[PDB]
Amino acid sequence: ASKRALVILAKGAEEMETVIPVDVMRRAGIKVTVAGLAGKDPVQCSRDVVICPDASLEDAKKEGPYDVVVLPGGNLGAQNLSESAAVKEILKEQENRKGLIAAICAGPTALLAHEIGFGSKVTTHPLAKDKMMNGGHYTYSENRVEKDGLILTSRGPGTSFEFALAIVEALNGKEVAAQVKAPLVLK
Amino acid sequence: ASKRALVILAKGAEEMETVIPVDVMRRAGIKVTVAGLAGKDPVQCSRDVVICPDASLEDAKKEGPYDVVVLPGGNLGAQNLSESAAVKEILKEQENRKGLIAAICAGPTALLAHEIGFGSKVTTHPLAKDKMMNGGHYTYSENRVEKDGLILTSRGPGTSFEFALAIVEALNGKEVAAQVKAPLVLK
Ligand SMILES: *[C@@]1(=O)C(=O)[N]C2=[C][C]=C(F)[C]=C21
Ligand SMILES: *[C@@]1(=O)C(=O)[N]C2=[C][C]=C(F)[C]=C21
Ligand SMILES: [Cl-]
Ligand SMILES: [Cl-]
Repeated sequence: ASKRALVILAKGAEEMETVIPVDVMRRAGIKVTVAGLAGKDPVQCSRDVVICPDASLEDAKKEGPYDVVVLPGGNLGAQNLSESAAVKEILKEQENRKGLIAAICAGPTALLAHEIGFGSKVTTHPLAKDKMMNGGHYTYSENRVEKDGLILTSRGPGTSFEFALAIVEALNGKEVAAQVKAPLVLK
Repeated sequence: ASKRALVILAKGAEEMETVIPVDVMRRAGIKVTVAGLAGKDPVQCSRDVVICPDASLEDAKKEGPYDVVVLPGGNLGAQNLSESAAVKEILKEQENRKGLIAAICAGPTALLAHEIGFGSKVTTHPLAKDKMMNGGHYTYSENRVEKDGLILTSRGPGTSFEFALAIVEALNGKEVAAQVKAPLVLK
């Protein structure tokens, strides 16, 4: 059976961090749902790219659970994710069922806000480190991608391919990730 | 005065190759217009990401000329660009005025279709090489980014940051490109 990914898309999301994982996971045969935090309407990303979500988060949640829940970064996107009671519920449920949670750039700060995965080794964008580390509830890493069990984090737009391929490897295995990677012309 | 970029967005465009240059150029202070080939309506990219263009191409052309015209790849996107008389007119005008033209992945095959920049050194996605080289009207390169004068080409999703940063360097200089690059966490 095909794996299923939920990508939570908030106003101010970093569009590169949103699109690269969506595209790469689709390349891997994953069924991806781009879910609008605010509802069904188009979303103005951080650099003004406008993306039309597949569904509202409200609707997508009804089709859960998912093999991965993906949180893009962007400071303002991550803040909106961190402030959301709906996101809290989704992540809590995912963690409780031992499902993968993947977050990039400022995205991992929503894990802090929602008390997810405390004790995990994590990375973030360098500028989000102090926020993520407030309280010392995680151990910090400078690895471009960090996978500690079912908490998978990464650093920025420039680590988005690596992040996406790590998700693919976690869900579909090393060989599928390598097959997906080759046509992309990555260094 | 701020530089201005026209990004031509067709059905079947590769969304990563569209979003990465838009975002990165905006980070560089470039005024970017995401112009819908087909009109003003949202565009279904190659991996089903839906992007809402800033304007129709018809409308954006009225606000020309631009310091760069950018052609994303995606096989089907590039085919739509190659078949467009409106694209032909834009590229011909750009070339005639010694304005930069930038194309990635299968995107450079639209330069062939529209007889642009013959004699230039170019690259493409490896799978688009034979198409681009039909007639021997260009010289082929395996460089991740190739800039031959005012024709700037690149290879794939995984070269999109390098492509975008080369555009930024061409328009705004080396120091701006380096400043834009650092926060991205590129390898
Ligand atoms: C990232 O997307 C984010 O969440 N925070 C941040 C800062 C700088 C940057 F270049 C990207 C990002
Ligand atoms: C690219 O975006 C395109 O235009 N052609 C092609 C083939 C394979 C790939 F992975 C990307 C692209
Ligand atoms: Cl941001
Ligand atoms: Cl394609």
